[PDB]
Amino acid sequence: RLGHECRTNFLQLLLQEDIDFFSTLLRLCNAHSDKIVDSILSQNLRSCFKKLYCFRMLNAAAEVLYQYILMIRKRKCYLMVINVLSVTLTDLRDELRG
Amino acid sequence: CCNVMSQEIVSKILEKNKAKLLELPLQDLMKCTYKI
Amino acid sequence: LIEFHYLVLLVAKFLYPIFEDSVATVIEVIETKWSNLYETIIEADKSATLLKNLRKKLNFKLCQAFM
Repeated sequence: RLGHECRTNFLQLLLQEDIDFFSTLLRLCNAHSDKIVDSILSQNLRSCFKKLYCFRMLNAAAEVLYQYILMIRKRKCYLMVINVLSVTLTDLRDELRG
Repeated sequence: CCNVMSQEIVSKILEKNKAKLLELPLQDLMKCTYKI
Repeated sequence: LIEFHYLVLLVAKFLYPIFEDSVATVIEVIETKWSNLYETIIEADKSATLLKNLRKKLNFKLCQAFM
């Protein structure tokens, strides 16, 4: 990946084949890090499990995806959102209380 | 204001696609980190 | 901790030292729940707190995402 980055649809198909081992590798790459590649990845992920992968990769996209899916589960989502953010928090709290 | 800032950042990124560029540069935080 | 400030701080300290879905839920509830004696206890443990707690929570979330 890093090699070719430094034929985009080809890579899209390769990653298509990749999609558990692939996810682990991605997690590893993100940990190591801590454009085109990023966008392609985001698109493939957008194509529970989904939300998690999206969040992990983006580490705003996470929050947006979670909110969309929400639009036990509710509590978990609101909670995850609040922790990530730490207006939005107040709204989430009010919703959970309502 | 934050939205406008993000838009400006996106526009700058589009324009880029050395010293002057560095001068111009000087979730949003995550993006900045990825850029660096 | 849920049933019960100092206790919460001790718990956070223990979590930091240790550093799945149920665990995340718990961490979240704790964050939602989150004086001088507490600060003193925190200082003794270190030998700012809220920030360290938030950092730990973020780390836990990252770990859950990787899993």
